[PDB]
Amino acid sequence: TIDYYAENAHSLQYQEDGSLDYEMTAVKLEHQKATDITFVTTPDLLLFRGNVQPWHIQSARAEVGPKGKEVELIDDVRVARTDAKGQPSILTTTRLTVFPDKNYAQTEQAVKIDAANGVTTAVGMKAYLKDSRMHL
Amino acid sequence: MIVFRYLSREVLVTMSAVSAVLLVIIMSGRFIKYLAQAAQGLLDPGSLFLIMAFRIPGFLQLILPLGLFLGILLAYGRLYLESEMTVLSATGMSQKRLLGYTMAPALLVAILVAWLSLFLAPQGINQFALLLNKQDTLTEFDTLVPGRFQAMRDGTRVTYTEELSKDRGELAGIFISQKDLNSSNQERGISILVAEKGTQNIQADGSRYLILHNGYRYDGNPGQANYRAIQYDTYGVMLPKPEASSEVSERDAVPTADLFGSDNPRYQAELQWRLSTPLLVFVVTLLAVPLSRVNPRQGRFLKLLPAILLYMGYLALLIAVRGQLDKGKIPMAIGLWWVHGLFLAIGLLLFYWEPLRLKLAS
Amino acid sequence: MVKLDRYIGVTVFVAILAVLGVILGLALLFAFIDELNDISASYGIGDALRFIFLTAPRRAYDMLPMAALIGCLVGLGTLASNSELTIMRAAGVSLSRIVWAVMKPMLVLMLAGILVGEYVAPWTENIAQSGRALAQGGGDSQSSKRGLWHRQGREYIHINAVQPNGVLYGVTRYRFDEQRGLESASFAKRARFETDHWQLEEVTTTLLHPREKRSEVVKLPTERWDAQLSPQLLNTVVMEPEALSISGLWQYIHYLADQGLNNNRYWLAFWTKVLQPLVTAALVLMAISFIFGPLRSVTLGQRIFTGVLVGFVFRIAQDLLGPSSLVFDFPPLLAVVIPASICALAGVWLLRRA
Amino acid sequence: ATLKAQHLAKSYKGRQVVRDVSMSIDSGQIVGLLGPNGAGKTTCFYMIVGLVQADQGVVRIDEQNVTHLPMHGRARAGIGYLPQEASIFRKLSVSDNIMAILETRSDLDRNGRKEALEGLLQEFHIHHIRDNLGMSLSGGERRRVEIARALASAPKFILLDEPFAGVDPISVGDIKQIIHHLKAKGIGILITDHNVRETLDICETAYIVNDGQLIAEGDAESILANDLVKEVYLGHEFR
Amino acid sequence: ATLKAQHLAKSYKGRQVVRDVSMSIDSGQIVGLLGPNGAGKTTCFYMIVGLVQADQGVVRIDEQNVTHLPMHGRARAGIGYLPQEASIFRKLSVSDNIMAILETRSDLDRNGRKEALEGLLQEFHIHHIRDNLGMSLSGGERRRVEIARALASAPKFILLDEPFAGVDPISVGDIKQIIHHLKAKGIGILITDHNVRETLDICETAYIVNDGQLIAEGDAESILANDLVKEVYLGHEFR
Ligand SMILES: CCCCCCCCCCCCCCCCCC(=O)OC[C@H](COP(=O)(O)OCCN)OC(=O)CCCCCCCCCCCCCCCCC
Ligand SMILES: CCCCCCCCCCCCCCCCCC(=O)OC[C@H](COP(=O)(O)OCCN)OC(=O)CCCCCCCCCCCCCCCCC
Repeated sequence: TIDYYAENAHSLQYQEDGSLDYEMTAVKLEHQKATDITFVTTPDLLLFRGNVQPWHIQSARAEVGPKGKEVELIDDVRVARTDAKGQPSILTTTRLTVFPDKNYAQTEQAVKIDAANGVTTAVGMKAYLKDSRMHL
Repeated sequence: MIVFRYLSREVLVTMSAVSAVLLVIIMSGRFIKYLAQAAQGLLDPGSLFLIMAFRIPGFLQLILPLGLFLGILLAYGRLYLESEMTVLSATGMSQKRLLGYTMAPALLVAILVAWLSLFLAPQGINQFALLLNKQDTLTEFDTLVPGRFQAMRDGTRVTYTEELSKDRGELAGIFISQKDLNSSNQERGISILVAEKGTQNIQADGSRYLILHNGYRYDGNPGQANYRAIQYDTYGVMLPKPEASSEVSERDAVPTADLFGSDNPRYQAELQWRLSTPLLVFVVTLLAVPLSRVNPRQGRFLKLLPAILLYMGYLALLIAVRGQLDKGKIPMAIGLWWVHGLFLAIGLLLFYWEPLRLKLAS
Repeated sequence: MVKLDRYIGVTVFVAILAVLGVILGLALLFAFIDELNDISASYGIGDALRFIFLTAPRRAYDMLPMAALIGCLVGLGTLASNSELTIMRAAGVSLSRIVWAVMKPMLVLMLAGILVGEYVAPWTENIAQSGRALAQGGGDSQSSKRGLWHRQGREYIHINAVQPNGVLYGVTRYRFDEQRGLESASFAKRARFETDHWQLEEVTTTLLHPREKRSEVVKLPTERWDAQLSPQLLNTVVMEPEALSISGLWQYIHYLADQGLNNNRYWLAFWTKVLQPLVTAALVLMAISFIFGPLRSVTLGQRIFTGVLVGFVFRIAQDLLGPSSLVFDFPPLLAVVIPASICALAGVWLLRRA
Repeated sequence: ATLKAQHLAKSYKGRQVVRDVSMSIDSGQIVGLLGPNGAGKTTCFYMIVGLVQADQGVVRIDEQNVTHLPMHGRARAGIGYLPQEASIFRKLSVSDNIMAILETRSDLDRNGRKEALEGLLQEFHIHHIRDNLGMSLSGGERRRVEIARALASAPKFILLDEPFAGVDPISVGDIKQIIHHLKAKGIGILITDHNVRETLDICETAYIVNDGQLIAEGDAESILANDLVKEVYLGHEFR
Repeated sequence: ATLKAQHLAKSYKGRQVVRDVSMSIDSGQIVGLLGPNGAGKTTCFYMIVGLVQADQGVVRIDEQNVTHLPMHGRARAGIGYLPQEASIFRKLSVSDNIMAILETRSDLDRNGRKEALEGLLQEFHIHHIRDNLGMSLSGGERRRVEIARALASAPKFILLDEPFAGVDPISVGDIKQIIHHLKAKGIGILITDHNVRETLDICETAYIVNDGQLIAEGDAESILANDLVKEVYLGHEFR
């Protein structure tokens, strides 16, 4: 069953030092009783201080297990880098295996970088989240 | 073959009487606590009868061996005081023959207790839990007073309500703080809940989905910077039953058929515990014969309280060993049987005292 | 009549003392066994032993009536089974005089018991409870079941433990907004009651700025907070209603009735504490009636067994009638009056039966 | 004084035990009460004492109806009692054993109480043991102390019960000497015992009860001659 | 058969109650055991029976050292016993009362057991009450049934204990007749009680123990004419 559920949640999480961990808005939060798995339909993650510059996320659906071990972004997947470069570098694929515990950028499928000036396609994603550098 | 029937009838009748008295006493003793809980606000008085009816077999499974102990003591004390047993012994009937005579009622009681502990206590507890998982908890959250802190489930969780409607629902500013006794990391430690109004929704299949009109959910620790602030409109968390399984662990409700083979330490410990009652009955029968020899100076009732104390200590040792074994410390190979061995040895030494002394006197 | 009175009184008094000692020992052993389950590497076995030894006086006072019943039974049985009461009766003495001679030491014991209860049991019980709470509650934000919540304005307080010297342990308080949005969450290690106001020690409050602005943490070693709660009320709201003094029960009952809150449990406790001498007298009368009637020439074992059985039945009845008054809206006085009256009436009937 | 029981009668749960039994004991004379065990001898003795209430009949002592008075009422009336089994205050010294009872007497004063206690101690030859605890006394000394205690109440009739039961032949002489010493003072003794030989030897007259109704009465010679007694209680072979 | 007790000696807490008391019972004779209550008479009787273990001596029966055997061992060796108080199986018919013991006898079969039970019932004149429960029987029938049961155990020596305790003079004749019957059957009997008259009348011999030592023996005429027993136990006035 579902132990706790919420509608139109706008959560905030703060870092150990005091900086914002993120700012996620979800249509509904569902936590089944069998496992500590939380469904966040239509997340809007914004790593406000994870890398100084927010990492705009417009994933259609996100699935979270007991911990952030695998918060998989199912269906529509978007990664708006919003970094010093004006290119969004939006990656869509079908899923993005973000690693909140690992804190690394990995793609479950071929990387489709939808940059502003030019669109490029790459195989695999192995790039440090903090570094924010292109890497197959 | 006539003394056999005579002694069997005496022992059985006395055991039945003592068992009835003990059952009444124990049922009243536990009803005391249940009535206290009902008066405190929890529980529903209409369900007490069913609870006691479904819990009776568990009481019987432990009362019966003590009933047999006391029945043997009383019957053989009567036969000793009235000189019947002196005439029986002065004619040829040894004491091993007496033990053989008294081991028939012990066998019948062991069969009965095995049937109980293996096929009626589990079903009884299962029915008790199923019929307890009902509107009782829904009443408890309706018991909230606009100014009382109901610390449900000991010190782990609390509940509050500034104002609660008489008809239920449309509560005032609600506050619910829950703490997890586990590691809890940092955020999981304390999680508070505040909703402006809050409401209770009856599940189509579940018990109740407390629906909060609007509020927040806070997680973290009082002395740390990280705090997960969640702002919502409708929030739903079910209300667990305070006594759904607190007084009845799921280990008891599992049918004895499933206990076989399972590598779960708790299940194997429970299976060892279930088989201990017939052995306890036989051990008490063995060590109740020699203790029943009383002269008229010390009467017949003198050694009943010490017998009750010995039986209670036996049960307490069995339960403590079972716990420390199901928690993994005591190896399962040795198991729970060393307590039975210890009490069998003490009873055997008590039984062979007179022959040993006679052999000592050349 | 001086020598016969002394004989009977000394016999019954010594029997009562021995029975009370044995009963108290058994009760202490059972309590220790039951409470051994709470050891958690922060509540040592020495702590449990100290708690039990400090709680002993309360249980002795509570179980005094049963000891009186059983001791009077045993002593009167010892006197009668040797054909001494028969000699005293045949010499001219009467059953009323024998009852008076038995009762006088009972009167002394009743006075001693009421004094000990109302002047010692609260003090030692409070000391033991405070020690156990302090031992178990030196933990974290809210890590004890001996705690105490509270609320004033829009700030919800918690207290891990309460000490008799007006000092609290582990005070964690949450401050909210009119919009019910949290603004602070503090945790003070201790607290002391300066006569003007409460003073905290080594606080660790964390302030959550509502907006996305930076969240900060501050540390004031001696932060001061003005709260409504007072030490006297705190030391009473935690203790069990049956562990307070008679005067304390009276004062708390009136304090509760002043604000409209119900006090049926406290009325029951007050009635059970103040009416104990009557119950003891009724029990001793029933025992004396038993000695002169059915248990005339039975063995000592039967006397002990029947006394224990009757005590158990009486205790169960009076315990079931306690909460029943609250549940069924019975007057609290009846739950105490009924069983004692029944026992006294049965004793009087059996005595009139000769 | 002349204790008189007239038309005593009691019925147990199922069947009658004593019916229309009449007795009479006069001061200074010993009267024995003997009969078969199944008979109502014990019940008649206890009804006279007062332990068991009598359904019918009046027990009066010198024109003073004491039928409805309790055991202590009769004891104040003048009757006494000496239980068969040991009835000595175990933890009280012999002097205390006597003085405890001596205290209850209303008439006596402190000096009178002490003088009476000294006289009683010297009378029964228990002066040498005026300090031993009751539990440490032998059979003869215990019986002497018990008789002194019974006399300390100044009774008018003392109802001994089984005085000769479980006593070797040498001690029956002392018991009979004690009984005669009591009779000299004027008290009247009503002995009931299983030992018919000694009871008839000592008692001046005997009342025999067969099935709740006394069947014979008179001196020992008459009691031994009656054919009904010879056929019910004594038997032809007896003596 | 001869049950011999040699140099029996028993010491209680710190006192030597019995010291070097030797007795011998021969099959077909009645032997009494008398003495003052304090002296070692009951103690010797019990050490012979088996209820108290002897510090020294050998209680041998027909050259079997049965001192160490338990009570059932003696009962299987030939000795018997009969408790002083009533010891009849209360809720058991008299016929069942005897058959409960008859079934134990190994050297018998079902037809033999039934014939033996019929012979026992018709030999003790208790046939008519063969169906009454143990509670209904009166004194005489109860004693007869107990004796019949003890015999059904098929013993050699039957150790009576206080058979003349609290019995009317008429009923004593029946007990004497039963004892004579048992003696004629060829069963050595040992009798102990305080009835120094009936015991001396029935008994063919008497052992008197005083201060834990045997002080006299022989038939009634020799015992009565003896002087030490008269001065210590019987008293000059006796007889
Ligand atoms: C005339 C009457 C005759 C009859 C006399 C009675 C004889 C009965 C003998 C058996 C006694 C049964 C005792 C039952 C003990 C039950 C203990 C229990 O439930 O607690 C288990 C506890 C768990 O500890 P654990 O969890 O390992 O500690 C780490 C904490 N996380 O484990 C522990 O911590 C264990 C520490 C034990 C310390 C000692 C406790 C005292 C035990 C006293 C028992 C009574 C002895 C009486 C003997 C009288 C003999 C005449
Ligand atoms: C912080 C305080 C903690 C206190 C802990 C107390 C634990 C008590 C555990 C006791 C366990 C063993 C019990 C031993 C007593 C029973 C033994 C017995 O049979 O004693 C018989 C004895 C006979 O007396 P005797 O001196 O022979 O005199 C005869 C007169 N002819 O009888 C006697 O007269 C001697 C026995 C006397 C027993 C006295 C103790 C009973 C009452 C204790 C109350 C303690 C608390 C009360 C309030 C205190 C306030 C400061």
